[PDB]
Amino acid sequence: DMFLYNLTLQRATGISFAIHGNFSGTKQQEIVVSRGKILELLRPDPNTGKVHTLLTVEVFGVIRSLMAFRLTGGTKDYIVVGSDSGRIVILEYQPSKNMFEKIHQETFGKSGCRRIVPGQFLAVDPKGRAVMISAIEKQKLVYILNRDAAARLTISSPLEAHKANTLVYHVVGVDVGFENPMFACLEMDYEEADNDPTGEAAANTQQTLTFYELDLGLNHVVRKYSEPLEEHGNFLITVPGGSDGPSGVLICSENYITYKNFGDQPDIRCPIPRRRNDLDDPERGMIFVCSATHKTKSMFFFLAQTEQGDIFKITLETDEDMVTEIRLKYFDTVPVAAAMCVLKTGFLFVASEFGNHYLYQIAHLGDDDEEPEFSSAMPLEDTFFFQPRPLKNLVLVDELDSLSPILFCQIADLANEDTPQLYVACGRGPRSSLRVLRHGLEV
Amino acid sequence: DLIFCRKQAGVAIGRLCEKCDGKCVICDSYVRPCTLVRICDECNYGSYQGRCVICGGPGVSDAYYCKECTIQEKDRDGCPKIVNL
Amino acid sequence: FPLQYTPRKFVIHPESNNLIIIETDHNAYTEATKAQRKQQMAEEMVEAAGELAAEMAAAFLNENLPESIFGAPKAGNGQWASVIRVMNPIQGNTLDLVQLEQNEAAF
Amino acid sequence: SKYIGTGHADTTKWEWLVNQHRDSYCSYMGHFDLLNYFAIAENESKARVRFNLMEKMLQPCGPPAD
Amino acid sequence: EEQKERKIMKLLLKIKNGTPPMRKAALRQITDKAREFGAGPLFNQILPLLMSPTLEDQERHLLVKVIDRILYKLDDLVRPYVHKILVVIEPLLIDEDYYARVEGREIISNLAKAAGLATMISTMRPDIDNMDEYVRNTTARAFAVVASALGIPSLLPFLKAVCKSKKSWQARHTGIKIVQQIAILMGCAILPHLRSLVEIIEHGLVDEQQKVRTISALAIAALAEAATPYGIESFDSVLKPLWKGIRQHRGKGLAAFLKAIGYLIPLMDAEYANYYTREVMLILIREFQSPDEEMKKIVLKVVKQCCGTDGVEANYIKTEILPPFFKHFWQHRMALDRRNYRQLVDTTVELANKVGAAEIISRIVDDLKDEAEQYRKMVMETIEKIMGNLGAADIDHKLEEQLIDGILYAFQEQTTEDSVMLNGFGTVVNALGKRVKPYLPQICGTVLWRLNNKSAKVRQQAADLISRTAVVMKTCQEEKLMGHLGVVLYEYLGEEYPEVLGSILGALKAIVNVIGMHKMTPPIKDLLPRLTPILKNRHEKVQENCIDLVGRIADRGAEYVSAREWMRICFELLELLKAHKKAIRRATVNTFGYIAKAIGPHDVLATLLERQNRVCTTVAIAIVAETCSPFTVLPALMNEYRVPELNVQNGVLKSLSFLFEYIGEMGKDYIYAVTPLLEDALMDRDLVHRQTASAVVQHMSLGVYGFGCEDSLNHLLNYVWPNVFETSPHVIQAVMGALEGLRVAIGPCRMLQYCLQGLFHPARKVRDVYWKIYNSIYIGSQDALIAHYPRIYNDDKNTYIRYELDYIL
Amino acid sequence: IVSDVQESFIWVRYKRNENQLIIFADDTYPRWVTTASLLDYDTVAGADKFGNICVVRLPPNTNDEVDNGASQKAEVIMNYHVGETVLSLQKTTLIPGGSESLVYTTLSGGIGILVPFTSHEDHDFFQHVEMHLRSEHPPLCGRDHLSFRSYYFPVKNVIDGDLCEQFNSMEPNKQKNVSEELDRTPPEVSKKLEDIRTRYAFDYKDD
Ligand SMILES: CC[C@H](O)[C@@H](C)[C@H]1O[C@@H]1C[C@@](C)(O)/C=C/C=C(\C)[C@H]1OC(=O)C[C@H](O)CC[C@@](C)(O)[C@@H](OC(=O)N2CCN(C3CCCCCC3)CC2)/C=C/[C@@H]1C
Ligand SMILES: [Zn+2]
Ligand SMILES: [Zn+2]
Ligand SMILES: [Zn+2]
Repeated sequence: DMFLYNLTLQRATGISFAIHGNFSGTKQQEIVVSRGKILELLRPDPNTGKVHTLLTVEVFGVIRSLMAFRLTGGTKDYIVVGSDSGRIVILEYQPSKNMFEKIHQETFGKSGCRRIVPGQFLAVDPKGRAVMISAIEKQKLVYILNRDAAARLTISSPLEAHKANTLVYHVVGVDVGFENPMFACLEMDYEEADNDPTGEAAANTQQTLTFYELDLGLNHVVRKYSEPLEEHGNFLITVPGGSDGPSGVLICSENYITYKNFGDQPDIRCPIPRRRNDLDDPERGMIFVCSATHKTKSMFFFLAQTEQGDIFKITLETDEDMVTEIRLKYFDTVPVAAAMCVLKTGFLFVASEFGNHYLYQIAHLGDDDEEPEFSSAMPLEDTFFFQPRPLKNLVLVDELDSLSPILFCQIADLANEDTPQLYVACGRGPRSSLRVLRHGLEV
Repeated sequence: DLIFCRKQAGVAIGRLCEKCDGKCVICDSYVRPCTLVRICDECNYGSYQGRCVICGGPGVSDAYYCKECTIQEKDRDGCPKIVNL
Repeated sequence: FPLQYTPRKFVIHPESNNLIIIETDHNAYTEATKAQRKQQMAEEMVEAAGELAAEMAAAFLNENLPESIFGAPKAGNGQWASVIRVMNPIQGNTLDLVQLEQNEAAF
Repeated sequence: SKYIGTGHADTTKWEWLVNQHRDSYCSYMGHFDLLNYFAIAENESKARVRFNLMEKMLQPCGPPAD
Repeated sequence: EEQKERKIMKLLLKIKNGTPPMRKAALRQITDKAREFGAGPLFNQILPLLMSPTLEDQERHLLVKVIDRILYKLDDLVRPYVHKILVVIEPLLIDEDYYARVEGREIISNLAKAAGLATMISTMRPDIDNMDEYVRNTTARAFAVVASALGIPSLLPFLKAVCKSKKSWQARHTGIKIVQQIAILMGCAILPHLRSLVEIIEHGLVDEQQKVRTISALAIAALAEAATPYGIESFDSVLKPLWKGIRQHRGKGLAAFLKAIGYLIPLMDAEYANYYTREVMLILIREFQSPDEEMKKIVLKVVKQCCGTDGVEANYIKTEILPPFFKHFWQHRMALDRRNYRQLVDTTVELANKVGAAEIISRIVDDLKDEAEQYRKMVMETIEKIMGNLGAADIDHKLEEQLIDGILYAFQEQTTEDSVMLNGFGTVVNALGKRVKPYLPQICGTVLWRLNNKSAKVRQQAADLISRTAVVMKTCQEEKLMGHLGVVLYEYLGEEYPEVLGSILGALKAIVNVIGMHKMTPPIKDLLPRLTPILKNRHEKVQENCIDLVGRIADRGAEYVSAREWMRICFELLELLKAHKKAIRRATVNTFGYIAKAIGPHDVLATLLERQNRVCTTVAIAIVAETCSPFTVLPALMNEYRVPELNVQNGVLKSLSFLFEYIGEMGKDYIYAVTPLLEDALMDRDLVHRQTASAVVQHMSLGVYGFGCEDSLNHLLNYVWPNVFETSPHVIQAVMGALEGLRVAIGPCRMLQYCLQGLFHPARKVRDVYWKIYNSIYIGSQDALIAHYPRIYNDDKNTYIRYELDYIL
Repeated sequence: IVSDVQESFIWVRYKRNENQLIIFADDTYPRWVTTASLLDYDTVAGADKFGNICVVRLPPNTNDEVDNGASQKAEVIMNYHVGETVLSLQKTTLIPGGSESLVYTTLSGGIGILVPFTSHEDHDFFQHVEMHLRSEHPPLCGRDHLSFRSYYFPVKNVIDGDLCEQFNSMEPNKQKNVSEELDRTPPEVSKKLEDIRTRYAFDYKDD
């Protein structure tokens, strides 16, 4: 019996999901990053930018989904977390107790990331009143977040949405105007693809942008509509609806971008532009990786990013309910991020997937440009060819360090002091580097 | 005759008549109960507001699963109400 | 200490106490294929049938974009690259550099 | 029987085989760092890896017999 | 014929009187053929059966959901019949049963989304302006139900279209009745619409009718209850016609005003609640001495909720609000009303949680000395809730003297059974503690005074009172008196009145729990034999109480009593596990553990009479086998095991089942000698051996879980496995759960490696087997199977290699 | 030591007198091996793709001089799911004048170490601390913790560290409940957990 006792010395510093909001309840704003199992809260400095870490907490599990909301009239954002086991939690912050108060749990499925068990994709309504969990199979559950007069969160029964032989690429709910709430999904059938001896249903089968409806009064989930897409789709933004801007989703996909409201809405396409003097293979397309809704009381502009480090300021144009132009305009060139957030007074938190983590202050607002704006209204059969360019808008405030992904570590002494240093070769692509690690006080 | 109902579980808590109080639900154990029991919302209505889950009497006390069915992970299935047919 | 590609493995020199870095990428171009590729594409922009009354190559051969921040010209499916380097950990500077074949990558 | 992945006395090697493929890919998507392994292994981005996996959800092992 | 469709609509009788195949399948018949059938005989046959008042709970739950399931589809054939269905469901919305009310909400909700809104409006047109209060009543609540079905802005232009029309006071009264019933039914989610609804219902506050002032401001109240608690600014125009109406009018509409104002600041800001509280307060003073019960409900609610704002100052509450309050709102005529009893109680309590303790009780100190029973019950509950919420850290000297003089003073004259003096004085002494130094022989001397006599009804309440004053008498530093009523209670062991007898015994338990076992005034060697004959009784109070007394004495003074008497305690407590009370069996198990710690495993034996149930002896073997280490009783069971004979081996297997079932984790070093014992057990002899011994495989397999033991269990597993091909369903079921335990302890890998052999064997009989085991493997923890899949190399037509498991850095 | 990609480590002895490669020991448990660093003549400290650190000892019954893959085996002494991917193991001594420590770095940028003990009394002390700390303080996201480390394999002979180091973070009434449940004062408990880090790892406190 030679038992062993685990311990740790340096926590994992890889950001995978960054949502944000007001968890202090105050005017100030904090960023829930998420590591592999180490949930962590931060705070920027509004005067010199030093991100002072405040709380870090192990969860000993698998963090698979992470969405914040706020109930009607409240001022304290919450967090929902999806688990590896078939139980969903809801958290809440405590500025004096300095911990996460649990609120409520529901039991709906088995443990372990199966197929038919939910917990994979998590849909929240933008009014906080409904929430939906959804696997990559038939089980999709919808909860209702009622608040009583006792200032707590009276959750409801689960709502069944069983449906044999479907897939799901993605689910984000729709900014509807105080109605029976609407949930979007990029389904895909395969029961066609399970009988053909020739096997042509691996072709000729495409996404439907099916919408889902809760019924508050009658306590059942019914489906709204179903319309075929054309090309296969990655992630979707909800366009801010309500009384400011129309209500839709804009489907990023293979080389195109496509608004599609339900209704009598005609659907704009606009292609993603390519760099001047490429040095690549023209076989590979270009899709997106992240999306950042900048909702202001007066207006809104997006900032999404390509594969190759290009932020796009999509300035949406529309009618009261119709849509007019999805015109495009690049913002600048930063290193690659997997999720990022925009903070008030103009902070941008570029959170890379590899290496360091960045934090940019927006120095120049608005549209003050000399390189031309693009459109969908232009006739072209030729895509838009734009210029790559140095850092012009943003400024780098501080460089938050990280070490991931550590590939090959050796512990040895290659100097003339006692302590064995830690030579780690780690990095990604041309950003990789060799790092000397020591352990003393912060010189 | 006696068979489990096996549907989705809500926020409903089961009850037990005091003659059959100490048991578990499925494996009929007695040892180390430390867990809560949820039941469905369709069989919890009307004449059934407080009722023994197993035999059908005036329920005075809750239902617990044994820790054996928790480590075994059987509770995640459908609603465990025995139904006559 | 800065590098070029994704370092797979390295070893210690025992005698002089130095480091032997080997660097390997899938989907990459090496230095020579980048160079003659850029010049050949410059020729392909002279081939566009029009006054060739002014040149883009005067500024186009000037700046190689730093691959540190300006991304990387990713291509191919069976493309490879390989770079081997010696480095001194006391100061910053490098000792020797070896570059290799296009489709032959060090392990 | 109603649970997906239940075998019985007539299920064949193609059915069992494509089942263990499909929940294999759901497990690959299910983790959080094996995707970082595949993204470091062949040089891509994580969204590209996720999309390639989701596209190879209905393709693989081709047409059935007969 | 459609009467033919009534003849096939005897399938309704097949539905209501049905098996789950008749209900599911017949449900699919009519719900798959609804629009095919039609609309007339539907209600002709559904309608009077719904009308029959002898319908039951689950029967009516059938006879609402069936209308839901066939009203999936019909959308426009109800349009002539909306009026008829509404006239039949004129009742069933305001009636007695909550179940009936919510079923009415469901059926008219589903018909409301089923039909068209304009058809609902022009169909429910002639019922706004009838004469009858009851049809405006049920009609306006029907408007609330269909409003909760189709949402708020669908109704808002019609609400504006009625609330301003000058045609009938019945009609305007009806519209505001609709708004209130919408607020009560919907409740929670009318916060963003609330400013709009205020701008509908705001101009009913300056109108000629006392009715419309009444139901209008009353509807403002029943909305702000749903708005509670924010600080919202959607109430702006509401302030002024209320503020005029207070000094303007007098009456039941002023009950409707102050009701609204109480519902209007649980949320408003500190300055607004300050200035407006000062504004209301003078007219409220003016309206204190009004007599009526409703009036005291209202202004008592008003001071409760205007006191509820944190911004209100305790200087103003204490010095300004309270002296007319305690001056005017106390009669000894306050007895019979539970509404103003409990409301006066809760109101003064919620005063005290903000204002303090010693002032509130110090204004009812001299009030204690009364000839009035329910009055003294009221102030008893008052002082007890204040001390139970705030305590005695505020309560001080020159108060406490008259306090204890008050409590013992009224305590001297007490006849009828009340709980507030016992729970009362219990919480009082919970706040007193050691602080009552110079008084205690008066307290306990008065206790003995009430204890000498009085038909046990205050010997029970006083006896309970010792049982909740014991801990102070530990912390008192006086040691003789509790010895004195100690021996007085030591006399007190003979009575045929068991409900009181449990209080004497529980007083004995709380005394013995806290009394110093060194220098016990009583001799326990004569206490315990006088304590023995109680435990052949019938009643659960004295049984549990006396068993617990045995366990506290055994828990503490174990250096005293003869093991002969302990032995008679053991055998006497053996048979008490077969009771029907979980508290009895809880006590019997724990204290049985302590007396089994007193004697132990050594003298006690196993071969106890060819006898019946013996599960109490089995659990006795389990609890002894835990409370000392089973190193004695496991080879002792081996001596009970090594006999070649029938009728015994099954019994010792069952003792193994409850045995490992009980211990689990501490029987990890005691598995080895069980293994050849489980070899002669697990070898192929008999059904009970295979079945129960397989259950022992399961329970052992769950006790060892993550605890450093596998290869033993694999050597078990190789003997477990060939037992699968057996025909009896119970024993194959125990084989199934046996393999599930071997799954969770051994792991998925070795299960699957002993599984894959004959998966594809050409024979259906062995295939049903190996597939069935494979499914039972497969449901449990499929996600662990990812690494443990055997890799199979590819054929010509398809790719079988996951290269994802084969990438190399 | 052969690092087979599906099967586990394979022990090979070479005949210097004969020029022949000999496989004599194997495993029944297929693990997706990445890396290893050895400690002695008989234990092999491996890794995995998914995150299972494993160490297998050679039994001293293994005949060194021989000629599924072998009837003889080598038994597991440890299985401990981490949850990330481990890449470079190296047994060393981090502070001067210290002890042995099997450092695991991992893929997500973290650094983990491992620990040998002193006594069964210390070990059953920490084990009872686990017994009560699990159910008497559950994890945050509701993951059944023994079923989390016991994900693929049954866990064998490891004490978790960070589960047992929440005594610096729980509520003081539960510090009373647990510290008085094991009859020990919280300065004794917290001083005992200071001693491990000041012994092996980078802790800085001066006696
Ligand atoms: C056809 C024939 C009939 O079926 C016939 C057999 C039937 O009529 C008999 C049934 C009959 C009367 O014998 C039933 C006896 C039942 C008992 C004695 C059970 O009583 C209880 O369940 C009461 C309550 O639920 C549990 C009390 C308790 C907690 O002490 C219990 O023992 C335990 O489960 N423990 C106590 C110990 N605790 C710790 C945690 C620490 C470590 C060592 C392990 C245990 C774990 C939980 C008793 C079970 C009795 C079997
Ligand atoms: Zn049910
Ligand atoms: Zn019962
Ligand atoms: Zn159970």
